[PDB]
Amino acid sequence: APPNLWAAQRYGRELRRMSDEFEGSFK
Amino acid sequence: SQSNRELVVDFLSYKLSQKGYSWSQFSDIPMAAVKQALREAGDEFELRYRRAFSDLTSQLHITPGTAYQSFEQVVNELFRDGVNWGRIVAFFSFGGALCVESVDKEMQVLVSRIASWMATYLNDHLEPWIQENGGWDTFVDLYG
Repeated sequence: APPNLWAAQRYGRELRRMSDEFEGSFK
Repeated sequence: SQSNRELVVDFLSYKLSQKGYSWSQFSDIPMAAVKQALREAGDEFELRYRRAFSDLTSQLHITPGTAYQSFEQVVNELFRDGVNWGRIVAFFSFGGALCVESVDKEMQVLVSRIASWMATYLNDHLEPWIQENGGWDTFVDLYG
Protein backbone atom coordinates (compact mmCIF):
# COMPACT_ATOMS: atom_id res chain seq x y z
CA ALA A 1 0.00 0.00 0.00
CA PRO A 2 1.21 3.56 -0.76
CA PRO A 3 2.54 5.84 2.03
CA ASN A 4 -0.78 7.73 2.02
CA LEU A 5 -2.36 4.62 3.60
CA TRP A 6 0.36 3.70 6.10
CA ALA A 7 -1.09 6.08 8.68
CA ALA A 8 -4.41 4.22 8.44
CA GLN A 9 -2.44 1.03 8.95
CA ARG A 10 -0.70 2.22 12.14
CA TYR A 11 -4.04 3.54 13.32
CA GLY A 12 -5.66 0.17 12.75
CA ARG A 13 -2.84 -1.60 14.61
CA GLU A 14 -3.23 0.75 17.54
CA LEU A 15 -6.99 0.29 17.43
CA ARG A 16 -6.51 -3.48 17.71
CA ARG A 17 -4.32 -2.98 20.77
CA MET A 18 -6.85 -0.81 22.55
CA SER A 19 -9.68 -3.22 21.76
CA ASP A 20 -7.71 -6.27 22.87
CA GLU A 21 -7.15 -4.58 26.21
CA PHE A 22 -10.84 -3.63 26.22
CA GLU A 23 -11.72 -7.24 25.36
CA GLY A 24 -9.62 -8.41 28.29
CA SER A 25 -11.72 -6.12 30.49
CA PHE A 26 -14.94 -8.13 30.12
CA LYS A 27 -16.57 -10.32 32.82
CA SER B 1 -28.74 -9.82 7.50
CA GLN B 2 -30.99 -6.77 7.60
CA SER B 3 -30.76 -6.83 11.37
CA ASN B 4 -27.04 -6.13 10.87
CA ARG B 5 -27.69 -3.17 8.60
CA GLU B 6 -30.18 -2.17 11.27
CA LEU B 7 -27.47 -2.43 13.93
CA VAL B 8 -25.24 -0.14 11.88
CA VAL B 9 -28.02 2.34 11.22
CA ASP B 10 -29.04 2.30 14.86
CA PHE B 11 -25.53 2.88 16.13
CA LEU B 12 -24.62 5.64 13.66
CA SER B 13 -27.94 7.45 14.27
CA TYR B 14 -27.17 7.31 17.97
CA LYS B 15 -23.66 8.70 17.49
CA LEU B 16 -24.92 11.38 15.15
CA SER B 17 -27.82 12.49 17.34
CA GLN B 18 -25.32 12.56 20.18
CA LYS B 19 -23.72 15.58 18.47
CA GLY B 20 -26.85 17.38 17.31
CA TYR B 21 -27.12 15.70 13.92
CA SER B 22 -29.97 13.52 12.69
CA TRP B 23 -29.37 10.39 10.62
CA SER B 24 -32.33 11.24 8.40
CA GLN B 25 -30.38 14.31 7.23
CA PHE B 26 -28.18 11.97 5.19
CA SER B 27 -30.29 8.92 4.31
CA ASP B 28 -33.33 8.07 2.19
CA ILE B 29 -33.20 -12.90 21.52
CA PRO B 30 -34.36 -9.22 21.19
CA MET B 31 -32.46 -6.58 19.22
CA ALA B 32 -33.38 -3.72 21.56
CA ALA B 33 -31.10 -5.22 24.23
CA VAL B 34 -28.37 -5.63 21.61
CA LYS B 35 -28.65 -2.10 20.27
CA GLN B 36 -28.41 -0.86 23.85
CA ALA B 37 -25.36 -2.95 24.77
CA LEU B 38 -23.57 -1.78 21.65
CA ARG B 39 -24.48 1.83 22.30
CA GLU B 40 -23.07 1.54 25.80
CA ALA B 41 -20.03 -0.48 24.80
CA GLY B 42 -19.36 2.19 22.22
CA ASP B 43 -19.65 5.09 24.66
CA GLU B 44 -17.35 3.34 27.10
CA PHE B 45 -14.78 2.55 24.43
CA GLU B 46 -14.82 6.09 23.06
CA LEU B 47 -14.49 7.33 26.63
CA ARG B 48 -11.58 5.12 27.68
CA TYR B 49 -9.71 5.75 24.42
CA ARG B 50 -10.58 9.38 23.62
CA ARG B 51 -7.21 9.80 21.91
CA ALA B 52 -8.02 7.42 19.06
CA PHE B 53 -11.04 9.58 18.19
CA SER B 54 -9.70 13.12 18.61
CA ASP B 55 -9.12 14.38 15.09
CA LEU B 56 -9.74 11.25 13.05
CA THR B 57 -10.36 13.21 9.85
CA SER B 58 -6.89 14.70 10.45
CA GLN B 59 -5.21 11.57 11.82
CA LEU B 60 -6.03 9.80 8.59
CA HIS B 61 -6.09 12.56 5.95
CA ILE B 62 -9.63 11.60 5.07
CA THR B 63 -11.37 12.93 1.96
CA PRO B 64 -14.30 11.58 -0.07
CA GLY B 65 -11.57 10.37 -2.44
CA THR B 66 -9.51 8.35 0.05
CA ALA B 67 -12.28 7.55 2.53
CA TYR B 68 -12.98 4.00 1.40
CA GLN B 69 -9.33 2.94 1.19
CA SER B 70 -8.63 4.49 4.59
CA PHE B 71 -11.70 2.84 6.08
CA GLU B 72 -10.75 -0.57 4.69
CA GLN B 73 -7.10 -0.20 5.73
CA VAL B 74 -8.01 0.60 9.33
CA VAL B 75 -10.53 -2.25 9.47
CA ASN B 76 -8.48 -4.93 7.75
CA GLU B 77 -5.70 -4.17 10.22
CA LEU B 78 -8.07 -4.08 13.22
CA PHE B 79 -9.22 -7.62 12.40
CA ARG B 80 -5.98 -8.74 10.73
CA ASP B 81 -5.36 -11.16 13.61
CA GLY B 82 -8.91 -12.39 14.08
CA VAL B 83 -12.00 -11.31 16.01
CA ASN B 84 -13.04 -10.34 19.58
CA TRP B 85 -16.12 -8.61 20.86
CA GLY B 86 -13.72 -5.84 21.82
CA ARG B 87 -12.53 -5.28 18.23
CA ILE B 88 -16.14 -5.36 17.02
CA VAL B 89 -17.02 -2.57 19.44
CA ALA B 90 -13.93 -0.73 18.21
CA PHE B 91 -15.17 -1.32 14.66
CA PHE B 92 -18.49 0.36 15.44
CA SER B 93 -17.07 3.36 17.32
CA PHE B 94 -14.56 3.95 14.53
CA GLY B 95 -17.26 4.07 11.88
CA GLY B 96 -19.33 6.28 14.16
CA ALA B 97 -16.54 8.79 14.80
CA LEU B 98 -15.86 8.75 11.11
CA CYS B 99 -19.44 9.84 10.24
CA VAL B 100 -19.75 12.46 12.94
CA GLU B 101 -16.55 14.14 11.76
CA SER B 102 -17.41 13.88 8.06
CA VAL B 103 -20.51 15.90 8.83
CA ASP B 104 -18.45 18.32 10.93
CA LYS B 105 -16.23 19.01 7.94
CA GLU B 106 -18.82 19.41 5.22
CA MET B 107 -18.42 15.87 3.88
CA GLN B 108 -21.88 14.64 4.85
CA VAL B 109 -21.86 12.59 1.64
CA LEU B 110 -19.69 10.02 3.45
CA VAL B 111 -22.27 9.18 6.12
CA SER B 112 -24.41 6.76 4.11
CA ARG B 113 -21.36 5.47 2.29
CA ILE B 114 -19.72 4.57 5.58
CA ALA B 115 -22.86 2.80 6.74
CA SER B 116 -22.76 0.73 3.56
CA TRP B 117 -19.10 -0.17 4.07
CA MET B 118 -19.79 -1.15 7.68
CA ALA B 119 -22.81 -3.32 6.87
CA THR B 120 -20.95 -4.95 4.00
CA TYR B 121 -17.98 -5.63 6.23
CA LEU B 122 -20.20 -6.74 9.06
CA ASN B 123 -22.11 -9.19 6.86
CA ASP B 124 -19.13 -10.51 4.85
CA HIS B 125 -16.40 -10.78 7.48
CA LEU B 126 -17.82 -10.51 10.95
CA GLU B 127 -21.17 -12.33 10.78
CA PRO B 128 -19.63 -15.81 10.57
CA TRP B 129 -17.60 -15.26 13.76
CA ILE B 130 -20.60 -13.65 15.47
CA GLN B 131 -22.86 -16.62 14.78
CA GLU B 132 -20.16 -19.14 15.62
CA ASN B 133 -20.00 -17.37 18.97
CA GLY B 134 -23.72 -17.58 19.69
CA GLY B 135 -25.07 -14.44 18.06
CA TRP B 136 -25.35 -10.96 19.57
CA ASP B 137 -27.07 -12.30 22.67
CA THR B 138 -23.62 -13.52 23.69
CA PHE B 139 -22.29 -9.97 23.55
CA VAL B 140 -25.19 -8.62 25.59
CA ASP B 141 -24.35 -11.24 28.22
CA LEU B 142 -20.55 -10.91 28.19
CA TYR B 143 -20.53 -7.11 28.10
CA GLY B 144 -22.65 -5.66 30.90
